[PDB]
Amino acid sequence: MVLESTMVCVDNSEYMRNGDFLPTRLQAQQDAVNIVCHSKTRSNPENNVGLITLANDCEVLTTLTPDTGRILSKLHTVQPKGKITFCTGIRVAHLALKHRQGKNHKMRIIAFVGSPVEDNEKDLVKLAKRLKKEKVNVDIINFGEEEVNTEKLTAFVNTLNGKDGTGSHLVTVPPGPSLADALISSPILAG
Amino acid sequence: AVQKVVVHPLVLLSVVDHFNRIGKVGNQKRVVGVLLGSWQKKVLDVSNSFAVPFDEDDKDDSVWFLDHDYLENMYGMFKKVNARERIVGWYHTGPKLHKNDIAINELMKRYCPNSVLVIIDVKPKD
Amino acid sequence: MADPRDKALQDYRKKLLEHKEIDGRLKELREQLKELTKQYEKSENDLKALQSVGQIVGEVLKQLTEEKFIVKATNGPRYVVGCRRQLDKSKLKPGTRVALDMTTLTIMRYLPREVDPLVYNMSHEDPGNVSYSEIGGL
Amino acid sequence: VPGFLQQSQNSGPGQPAVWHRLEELYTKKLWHQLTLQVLDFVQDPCFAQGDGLIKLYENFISEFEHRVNPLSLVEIILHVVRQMTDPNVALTFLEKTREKVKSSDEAVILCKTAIGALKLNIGDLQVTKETIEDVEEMLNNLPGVTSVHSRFYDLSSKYYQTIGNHASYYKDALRFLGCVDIKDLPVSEQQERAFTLGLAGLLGEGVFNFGELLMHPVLESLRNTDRQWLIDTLYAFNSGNVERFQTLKTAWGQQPDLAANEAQLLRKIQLLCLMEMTF
Amino acid sequence: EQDGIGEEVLKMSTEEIIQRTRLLDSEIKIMKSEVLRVTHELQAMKDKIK
Repeated sequence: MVLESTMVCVDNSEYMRNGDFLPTRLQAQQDAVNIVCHSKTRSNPENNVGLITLANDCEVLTTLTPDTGRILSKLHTVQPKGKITFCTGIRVAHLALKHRQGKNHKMRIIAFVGSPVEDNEKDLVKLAKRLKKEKVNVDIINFGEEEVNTEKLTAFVNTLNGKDGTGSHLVTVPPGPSLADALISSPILAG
Repeated sequence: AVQKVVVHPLVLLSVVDHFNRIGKVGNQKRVVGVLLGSWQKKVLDVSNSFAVPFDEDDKDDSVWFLDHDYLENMYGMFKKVNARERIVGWYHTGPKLHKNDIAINELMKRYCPNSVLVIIDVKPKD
Repeated sequence: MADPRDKALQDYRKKLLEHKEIDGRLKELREQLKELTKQYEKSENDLKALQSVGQIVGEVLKQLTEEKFIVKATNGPRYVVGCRRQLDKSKLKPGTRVALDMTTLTIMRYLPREVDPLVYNMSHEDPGNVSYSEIGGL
Repeated sequence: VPGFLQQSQNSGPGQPAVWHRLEELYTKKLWHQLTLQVLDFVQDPCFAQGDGLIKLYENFISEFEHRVNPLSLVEIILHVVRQMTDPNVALTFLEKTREKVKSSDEAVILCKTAIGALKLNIGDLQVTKETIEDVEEMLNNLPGVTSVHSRFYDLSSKYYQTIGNHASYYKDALRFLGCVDIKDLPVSEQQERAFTLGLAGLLGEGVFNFGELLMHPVLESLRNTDRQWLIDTLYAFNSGNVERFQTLKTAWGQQPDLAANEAQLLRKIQLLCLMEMTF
Repeated sequence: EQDGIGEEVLKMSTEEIIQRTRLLDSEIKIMKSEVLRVTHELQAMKDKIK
């Protein structure tokens, strides 16, 4: 019933082409896209969801549309062959969120990290204080093989919303047999 | 290998107005739009065009937006009112081209393979 | 129950019966999407097929200048016309059959002709042989 | 299957820290840090005598593969088929590895060069031209690999040891010089490239020197110490003087493949002095 | 294929728990994401060419 615009941010790097996460990590992260799009549609039939990729390019393959079946057609041939790029992936995620055709919706980004990040901590904390001035809740969800709980991601969660902020949760995964049940326990309803 | 392009004199004109539409708030100093055309021979022809919502930031100079969804449906309308017309490329203004133009061109070559961009000069006319 | 060789073996049957069940409807539904694309192809050909404003059939009477000619409709009056741009105007010899625009009324393309079986009294060929023995005694 | 590498643990130096690390990474069922490290440990400088002790497991990797980059799969099987050192079955082995990765992945193009690299060794005329010609038919629609330009222009570099290849090799040894760019391989290979590049451009018919590749640093920055006479004589063609001293001092030094065409060298300078004195 | 059936006879979990694993991974995907994408192609094309 609440009005927002959720922007999912998948990874199609090479590092999702391995099999600790059961069948395929693409098959893991696609089911994660399956449950977040059906969550944001059934909790509110008025919002809209678009996807953005981050590896090797930043493609806006679906624009921020209310129908989810376009996204699910584009999750096929996702071609996991890229190399992770992080610093432009959120600035290209935020300028999409300044293209909101309905300017009463809130601004929300979720992102899937299945590759190690290689970026300065000073760049992201400038992006963190940028999003503080820009009022965006980004929910970072960790997948894949992981430099587990970096200080850069953890402080970016803290410097996203400090001094009694929202609490945009840093979702951590145990690498092993799991569904998106840890993804839906706390953060998909209380973020 | 394209021989040459032919400027129908409605398209330029229809870049001047859309630069004047946003020109009350114009500080981006660039307007990207889609160049409709008629592929005839090795020589090329241009008949019509339209615009697209476009943003760009010099900070990190690779953050920008071509609305694929707006490019699908509005071109689908111009296809419906005129089956002769199709896409041949795109355009922008602000006579110094910018570093992003590799990214726009290599994106929308998946609409027409031998796509072509045309820079107009709205303010220089001398 | 643990694993006493049958809770093993009963599982492999019920897992593989479920996979071939769910792979079956996938092939059937993908086949149905392949079929409608053939139907959508015919619809978009029809949307392309909606601008044949016609062409006027006439014949060249004589050549006036390099780009002026004298044509006449099959039941109508005479006209003075021109070609498009690159029609190779040397082939427009007077007597040929051309096609005209409806409104601009200029020449689009010349066409070959066969009509009027009085032509079949004087102009056709007969390259048929007999092998010199079907007739006899001369 | 883990004990397959427990018995072939040896001869890879620092055996416990790397081979027990190896049997960690595929028991995590990951396929990139696994893949990048086995490519590193074949690149590990030894004799690599355990190619047979790894080509069974690299075939085992290839059987339940279903995720791994076929580029790096062929990039590691070329080291395997190198260390086989037996060209009888190595042709049919590489055809088998080429036909079992038969998708649209563009490592098949450098399978064909690896076919030809062992085919410009034996049977050097009848179908070597075809396995050359098929690659630039396929060198299309994605010029951004540049390893497709690497392996094929190396295949035509081995085609230089035919009779009628002087200018086309010189045209193509520049193409390899322009596709891959940075130093990234020793001067002890680079100055030998520029030495045979200057000889190919000198014995070529239509080319004389075609300067400002003289300005390109892969010949002058690498042999400004030894064989300066080749840089000196290519300046003398660009100078347009006859200058009988240094244009014979190249023939004093370079005895093979230069005294057999010294009259053509005198033929070239006499037609080259005109087009600079009229300039 | 005697070893293909026969290794499912003397192994109790390797030939079964993985088959439990690779089905429940498939059935939560190859059922779910595949036929729902195909569902969101057919409803569009009927809202098309009609």
